[PDB]
Amino acid sequence: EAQVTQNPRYLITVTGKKLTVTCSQNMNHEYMSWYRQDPGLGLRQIYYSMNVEVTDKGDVPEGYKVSRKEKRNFPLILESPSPNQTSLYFCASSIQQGADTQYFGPGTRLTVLEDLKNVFPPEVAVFEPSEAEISHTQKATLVCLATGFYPDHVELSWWVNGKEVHSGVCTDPQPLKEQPALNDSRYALSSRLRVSATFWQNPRNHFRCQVQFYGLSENDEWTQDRAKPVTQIVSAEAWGRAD
Amino acid sequence: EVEQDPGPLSVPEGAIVSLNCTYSNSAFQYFMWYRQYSRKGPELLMYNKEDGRFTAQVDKSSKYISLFIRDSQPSDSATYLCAMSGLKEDSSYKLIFGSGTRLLVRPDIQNPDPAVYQLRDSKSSDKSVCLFTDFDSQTNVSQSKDSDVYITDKCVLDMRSMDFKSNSAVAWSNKSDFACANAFNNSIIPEDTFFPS
Repeated sequence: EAQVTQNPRYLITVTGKKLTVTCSQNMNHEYMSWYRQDPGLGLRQIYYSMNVEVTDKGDVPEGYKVSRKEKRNFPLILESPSPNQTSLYFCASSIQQGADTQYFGPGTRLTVLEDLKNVFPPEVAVFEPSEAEISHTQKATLVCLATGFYPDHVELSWWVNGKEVHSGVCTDPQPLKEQPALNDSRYALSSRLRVSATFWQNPRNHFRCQVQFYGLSENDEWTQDRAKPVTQIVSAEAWGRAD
Repeated sequence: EVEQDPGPLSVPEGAIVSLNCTYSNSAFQYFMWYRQYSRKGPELLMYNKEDGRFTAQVDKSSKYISLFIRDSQPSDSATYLCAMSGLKEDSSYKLIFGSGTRLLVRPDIQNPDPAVYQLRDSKSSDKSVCLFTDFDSQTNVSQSKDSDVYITDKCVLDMRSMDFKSNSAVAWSNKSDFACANAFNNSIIPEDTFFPS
């Protein structure tokens, strides 16, 4: 038991500008592999490496190269990213090429755009529980909405009195498009947190819907009027109410 | 090459589910199942015969692989991927994955109390949302197909320490004519759905 890490986990790039994604594992495994996953196609292998200084094309290598100078690392290199390389990439490692467990990294979501003009961070709002729900059910549901973001590179979480909560939460599995009539529609995503009425009723309890957005980096050039859409957290909050 | 049905397969909690794949290569001799939640990394489930609620089986003559999940739970909801390869005695034996089947296990809602509630923004704005909640898992939430109204699909939350699960969907819009009364007019919702005043 250890693990496979990939860096970065999220990345936006313009078409044609070279990037590399690292994959690293500390288990001294000889075999490492890169796949992409796309709707309808499942995992497709891009390239694999049976050991140090051994690499081999997989089923969909075009547009990718790799290297294997050491056992620990197996980077994926895209010399000239194209839009159809927009995808979710998984690195995996195993003691040997098959007939053995493969351990997968957490995934790297890469979006390759014609330019970066349509990148925007979310705005976040918390909607407080209905007094009608409280009286009908003795429970209280808060709703969080993250709106206006693009691309769909977000992680939403809830924090109650400064600690993350998972019980009584459910977040949409995918966002929806806010302006699906326009190109590169910004997206929206909703989540619910439900607590007991007693808990919502206490004005000392503090509830925060936190959205981590992964956007442009320090180095990315930005020339639009508005603030650069860098990686950032955007939150909204509510306090309990006796009401 | 591996053929696997994408689903989604929807079943009620407590049902037995069967997931399967078919393959064409007779050298395949190792067979495992991987389970992938949301967009997270696949993780080995079975490579065995039985393991509690799980039984993996293979018929090499039929080239047909199956995973059975007894007493299925909403927590089983995931994509299941069959993986397979030749022996290590083989010249090449690269593991390959089928393209996965998505399974949804529908929560058993013991005491439905379907209602549509209006929630207001904490910050103020005149902004609100409409929350349809507490309906049974038979209920489908439709996308209204109006470009200026947004409706999420149903999502199940679990209040572990109350032994309580509930479904909900959210709708919101800026259209001046939007109201919780009409928000889910495009869906078929229980006649007893509560619309507070």
